[PDB]
Amino acid sequence: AKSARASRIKENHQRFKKNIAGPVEAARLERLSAKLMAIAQASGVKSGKSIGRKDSSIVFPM
Amino acid sequence: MRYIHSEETIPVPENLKVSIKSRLVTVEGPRGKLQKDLSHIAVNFSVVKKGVIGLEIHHGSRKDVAALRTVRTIINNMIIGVTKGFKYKMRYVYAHFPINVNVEKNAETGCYEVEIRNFIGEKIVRKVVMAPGVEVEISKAQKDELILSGNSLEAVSQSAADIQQICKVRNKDIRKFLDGIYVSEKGNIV
Amino acid sequence: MGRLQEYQVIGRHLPTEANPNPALYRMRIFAPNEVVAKSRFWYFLRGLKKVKKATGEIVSVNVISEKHPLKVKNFGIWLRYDSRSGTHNMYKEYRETSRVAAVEAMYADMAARHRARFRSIHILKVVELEKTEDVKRPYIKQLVAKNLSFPLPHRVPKISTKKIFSAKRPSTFS
Amino acid sequence: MSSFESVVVIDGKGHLLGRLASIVAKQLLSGQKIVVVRCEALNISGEFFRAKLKYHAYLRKMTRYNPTRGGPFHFRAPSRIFYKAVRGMIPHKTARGAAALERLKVFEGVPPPYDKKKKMVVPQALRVLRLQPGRKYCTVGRLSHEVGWKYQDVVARLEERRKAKGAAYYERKKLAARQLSEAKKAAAAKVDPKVSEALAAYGY
Amino acid sequence: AGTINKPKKPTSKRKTTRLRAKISKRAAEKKRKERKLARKNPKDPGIPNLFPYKERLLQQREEERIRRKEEL
Amino acid sequence: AEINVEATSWRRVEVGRVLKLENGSLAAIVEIIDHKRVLADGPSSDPKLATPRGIVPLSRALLTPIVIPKLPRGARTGAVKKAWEAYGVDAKWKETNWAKKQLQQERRQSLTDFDRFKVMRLKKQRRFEERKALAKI
Amino acid sequence: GSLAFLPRKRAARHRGRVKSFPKDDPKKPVHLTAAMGYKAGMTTIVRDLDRPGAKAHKKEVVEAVTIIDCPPMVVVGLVGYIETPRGLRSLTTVWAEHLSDEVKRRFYKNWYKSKKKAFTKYAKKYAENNGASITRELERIKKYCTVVRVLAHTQIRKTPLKQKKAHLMEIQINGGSVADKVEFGRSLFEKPVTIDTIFEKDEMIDVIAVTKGHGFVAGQMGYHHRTSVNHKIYRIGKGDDEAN
Amino acid sequence: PSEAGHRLYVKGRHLSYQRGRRNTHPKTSLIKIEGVDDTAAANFYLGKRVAYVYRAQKEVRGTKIRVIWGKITRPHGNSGVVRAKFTHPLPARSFGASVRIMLYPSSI
RNA sequence: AACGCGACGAUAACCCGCACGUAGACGUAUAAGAAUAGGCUCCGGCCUCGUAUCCUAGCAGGCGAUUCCUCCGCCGGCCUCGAAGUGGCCGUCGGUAAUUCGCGUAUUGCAAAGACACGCGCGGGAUCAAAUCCUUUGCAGACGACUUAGAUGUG
Repeated sequence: AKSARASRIKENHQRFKKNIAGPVEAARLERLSAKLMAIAQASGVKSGKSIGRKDSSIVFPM
Repeated sequence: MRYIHSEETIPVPENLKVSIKSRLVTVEGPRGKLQKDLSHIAVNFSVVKKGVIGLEIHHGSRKDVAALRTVRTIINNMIIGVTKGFKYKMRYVYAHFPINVNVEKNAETGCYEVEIRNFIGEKIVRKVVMAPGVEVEISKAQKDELILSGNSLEAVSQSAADIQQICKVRNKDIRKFLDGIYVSEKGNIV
Repeated sequence: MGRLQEYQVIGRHLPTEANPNPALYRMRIFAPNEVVAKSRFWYFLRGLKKVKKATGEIVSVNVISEKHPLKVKNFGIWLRYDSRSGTHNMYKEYRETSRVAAVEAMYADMAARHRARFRSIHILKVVELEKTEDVKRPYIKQLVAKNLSFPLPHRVPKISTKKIFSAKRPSTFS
Repeated sequence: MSSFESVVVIDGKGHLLGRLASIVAKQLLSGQKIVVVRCEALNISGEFFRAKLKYHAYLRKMTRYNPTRGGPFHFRAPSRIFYKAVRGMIPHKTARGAAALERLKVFEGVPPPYDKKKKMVVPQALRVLRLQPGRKYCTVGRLSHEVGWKYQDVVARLEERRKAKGAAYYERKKLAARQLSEAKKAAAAKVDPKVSEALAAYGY
Repeated sequence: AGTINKPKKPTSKRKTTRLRAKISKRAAEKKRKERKLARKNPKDPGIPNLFPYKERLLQQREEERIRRKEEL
Repeated sequence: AEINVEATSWRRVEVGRVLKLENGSLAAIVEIIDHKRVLADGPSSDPKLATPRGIVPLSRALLTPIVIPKLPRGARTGAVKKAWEAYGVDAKWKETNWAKKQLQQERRQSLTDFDRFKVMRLKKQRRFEERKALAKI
Repeated sequence: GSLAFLPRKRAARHRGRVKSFPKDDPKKPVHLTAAMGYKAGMTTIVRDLDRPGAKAHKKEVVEAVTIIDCPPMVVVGLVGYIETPRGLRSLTTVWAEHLSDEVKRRFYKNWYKSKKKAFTKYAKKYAENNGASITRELERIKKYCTVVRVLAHTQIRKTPLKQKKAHLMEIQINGGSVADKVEFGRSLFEKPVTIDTIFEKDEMIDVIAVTKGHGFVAGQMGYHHRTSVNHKIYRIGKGDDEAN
Repeated sequence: PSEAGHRLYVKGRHLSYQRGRRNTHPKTSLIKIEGVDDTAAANFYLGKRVAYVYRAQKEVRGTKIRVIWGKITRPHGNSGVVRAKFTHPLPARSFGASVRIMLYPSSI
C-alpha cells in the first residue's frame, strides 16, 4: 500500500482540495462572514492618529 | 598549462539588439526578448569588429576555454531563437484507445495547459503546465500531431521532454505496448 | 635548492712516482657553496670512476658568473631523475636571466610536479637556446609568441595583515 | 590598522566562516567588542553537499539517554552556527573564554540599532579576496533553511524593508553632498586666498 | 547513494599508539626481510629526442671517439 | 546590428607600459619574462623615481596609465632613456592623479606639530566660511 | 506506547492551548477561527446514510454524538502580533470598557476578599478622553501587525455549572487585510458572538480538551492535553427553540 | 570651553604573560600597543613607562584609583607586540585589559 | 528553557532611626546597496590606499571686552521611529575664539578629614494592592499538586 506521504497521494489530495472541497468551503465561509458582519454592525498627536511612544540585551552598556 | 589568452567570436545579424550589462546577456529581436544571466563563469566580452562579439579568457585553464566554447554555443542559440525561433513537431500514436489532447490558454499566469486523456484507457487526465513564452497548437496539416513553437530553445526542449516523460508506460512490455507521445521533428520556424 | 652558485671545480688524483701528472678532471656544479660543490664533485667522481677524495685533491674552485644577468632568455635542461621505478630522462624548458635561476626554477618544478629531491635529481646538461624555433614546449613558446600583451584580472590588493578591520570593501580591479 | 574601538560591527556577507570566526575569537581575547550581522549571509567554502553532509553528521551525533542534559543541542540558526564555530575556537570552559563569549554578540539580519551604524569588513576573510574564482561555495542561510531554520522568509522581508529605507537615506545623502559641494565652491569664492594657499601648502 | 542525507559510521583518523607501534615493528621486519632476500640472491636511456641540439651532441661524441682513436 | 557591451577595461602589460614599484619609483617594461615576472627599468633623472634595470614582480608592481608609444623590445638603457625623455614620462607622472596622492601623503607626513596647530586654526577659519555659506544654501 | 506522546506529562493548563491556527490569505472574507463550549454529554442519533458506495447506503445508521453546550461568547479585547526573526510576538493589546464581573474573576484569584480594582484605571483611561491613546494603540495594530486575535470569553453565569469564573481565549481573525480585520474586531468589541456565527452546519473541525486523569488506581496516567482532529458537527441547536 | 582631550599616553592591551604552551611566567607581561605593528615601532616604544589603572572599591588616599607601574623593555615577535616588566605582576584577570604607555623618558 | 522572551492588569507611598557612595571609557565620533571578468558619479568626471572624513585652542579650561550669528544642549508643538523602537523640523531658553585683545595661573619647588545635594541601602511604625495558610468544592489527586466557591449574592 502507498504511504500516506506518497507523492502520488499528495498530488491527488491537492487536486481534490482545489476541485471539490474548494467551492463548498468558499460558500460556507461566505455565509459565515456575512453573518459575522451582520452581528458586527448589529491635532494628530492630540487625537492619536500619529503613533507615539507608549506611556537592552541588544546593545552593549555605554 | 595556464594558457595566457584565448578568444572566440560570435557573429550577430543585422536585425538584433544585444546588450551585456554585467553578465546579463539580453538579446532583442522581432519575436521578443531573451535574457540570460551568465554570472557563473569568468569571461571578458568585447565587440571585436562591427558585428562580431569577442568572448575571451586571460590566464585560464582548459576547463575555462571549454566554458568559453559552451557559452559561445548558448549565445548562438539565443541569437538563432530571436532570429528564426524553434519548432518541435510532436507526434502521438495509439493502438486501440485514441488519445485525446486539448491545449488551453490559462489566462491567469498567461500560460498554456495541455491535457491528455484516454492514454491506454486510464481515466486519469494528465495535465501538463506549459513553459512561458512558447506556444502550442494542434496541427491541422497532419493527424495525431502537435506543434510546439517558441523563442527559447531550452524552454521548448524542456517542455517537449516533459510531455514525452509524462506520457510514459508503466509495468508493461514496451515491445508490445507502443502507445505514447513522441518527438518527430526539430527545426526552425523559418 | 637555495640561492645557488655555479662552480667550476677542477680536481686531480694525488701525484705518484709511477703515474705523475694526472689528467686534471673538471666539472660544473650547482651548489649553495664551495664545500657542497666539492662534496658533489667527489660524489660524481667516485660514482663514475675509481678516483676518491682520499686519493685526490681539488686544485681549483671558481665561480661562473652569468655572462648577461640583465637579459631574459630561454634554457633547455636535460635531466635524469631517479624514481621508485628507475632512472627517467626528461628535457624541460625555462625562461630566466641566469643559469642559476634556471636551475632553481628547475628544482622547484621538479619537487612540485614529480616529488624529486636534490639527491634524486642529476643535472645532465643545461643549454641556452641560441635562436628561436628551438622552443618545443608550449608553456615557453606561448611567452615567445609575438607581441604578447595580456591583462591581470582579479588582482587581490595588498592589505596589511595587521589591519584587521576595513571600513570599505576591497576592490579587485588593479 | 591596529585601531581600538568601542565596538566593531562586521557585515557577514562574503566572509569565510572559519577565518572570520578565528579573527573574531582573537579580537575577543584581546578585549575588543565584536558584533556580527548577516550571519545568514555568511559563506562557507567547499560544496553545499559537503556542508550538508557534515552538519547532518553533527545532527547524527546524539546522546543515548534523554537529549536534555549533556546532549549535543543542534542549533539550526546561522547565527548559532557562527556561535558554535567561535565557541569551538574559544576556551569556553574557562572564565576568560566566558568573558570573550559575553563580549561577542551575533544576530541574523540587521536590527535598527546596528542598521543605523557603520559596518566593517575583514579583508583576510572575504570570499572574493580569498577563494579562487573557479571554486564553488555555499550559503550558511541556505544550509540552515534546508536543515530546519524556520525564519529565512522573515529576515527576507525585514531585509527588503531595510533596503528601501537605506535607499531613501542614500537619496538624502546625495542631497547633502549636493549642498556640501556647492557650499565648498561658493565659500571658496571668497576664502581669503592667503589662508587658502596656506592649506594648499600644508596639504589639506 | 543516500550518504548525503544519512551519513554512516565515521572512519577515525586519530591513530592509536598501539597501531602505530605495530606498523613500525612490522615495517622494520619488512626491511629486514627485503635485506635477507637481497643477500640470498639466487642500459642508458640516452639523449632525449626533443633536445634541440641532439645532433650537435652526437657530432661531439663522434669527434671525441675520433680523438680517442688518434690518441690510442 | 547594435552591440552594447560594458565589460572591465583592464590595463595591458606590454613593452612600454610604465609601472610604479612599492618603493615609489617608476620603471618601463622592456620585455615580459612570465605571467608573473617582467624585466623593467626606469632611467629617470630624478633620484626618487629612478629604477635600476632588473626583474620586477607583477605582484609588487602597480600598472600606471602612462605607456611608452613604440618602445622596441629589448631596448637597452640608452634607448629606454631616450624614449623616456622624448615622451616626457616625468611630466605625465607629475600630472598623474596617483602622484598627487603621493605628494599629499608625503606632505601630511612631513607636517610638524606647530604646522598641525596652524592647520587647526586655518581649517577652523575656512570651515567658518563654509558653515555660513551652507546655511545660505 | 507512541513516542510522540511520551513521557506522560500533566496538562500545564486546565483550559487547553490552541497552538496552531489555519494559515492566512487576504483573499477570503473576514472570519474568526475558534470558539469554546462545555462538554455536556452524549446522546444517540439515527441517520439516513448518504454515503455512495457504502454497504449501509440509504439505510438507518445508529451513532453516538457529543453535546457541547455553547453559550454566546463576548468579545472583550483585540491583540496585535508582529512577525520577528524570533517568531511571532505580542506587539500590543487593547481591552474593552465595562469588562464583565466574570472576566474580572479570571483576572483575580481570591475574588471574595479582594476589593475590585482591576482595569479600573484602564476604564478611566477610556472614559477621560484618552481616546488619543486608544486610537494610538489601534493605529499601531493596523500599521505594524500582521496577525490579530480577538479575546473572547465564555459565560458560566449562563452555563448550568456551580462555577462562576469565566473562560478566556484568543481567537485569530483571518481572511482580509490587517486594517479590515482590526476594524472588524473594533466593531466586535462588547457584542456576543453565537456559534451560528462562528461555526456552521454539517462541518468538520478540530477539538481541543484535556483527557481525564485516571487517578487513585509508571507515573501520570491521564489528564493529558489532546487535540483530536476531524470531528464532524452534525447539528446546532438554539436553546430558545424548545424543538432542538 | 576647550571641548578637547587630555590624553598624553598611548593606549594598549595587556594580553598575557611570557608563556610557552603549558608554562607561564607572570613576572613579565605581553602588551599590544595601539597603532604599532612593526619591530621598528616597537623599538621606538622600547624603554618606556607603563601604568595600569584600576578601581578598588575603597579609598586609601581619598581615591579608589590604584596604579601599577612598569616599563616596556624589548619587543615581542614581529607583530609589534612588546614585552613589559612591572614592579608587581599584573593581576591575571587583566588579560585583555586597557593599559597606558607614557611618552617619557623621551629621546626626541 | 523550572537561570529564554513578549503584551497586559493590579501594587509599596509616607513617619522615625542609621549606612555607604565596572572582564575594564578617556574624541571609547563615522549607516547606502550591490559587483569584484566591475563599480561610483555632480554626467564634468572618478576608483590600489579609512595614509580618509568629522571633530580637535581657553584654570580639568576663569573674568571682561572685541566680535559673530556658527554650532551645542534642555524643554514644548508638529510629525516621525516596532526586528531586541527613535530621530528630524520648528519654536523658547542657556552656553558658544570665526576675529582680536587686557587681565589672573607660580613657592604643588626637576614626575611619584568641611557643608550641601542626590541615590542604593537596612531596623522599626503604618499604608495600599495582592498572594499563601483556613473552610468548601471534585472536572484531580502516592504525597505534594490541580478546578472551583467563601465580604449582599442567578451567593
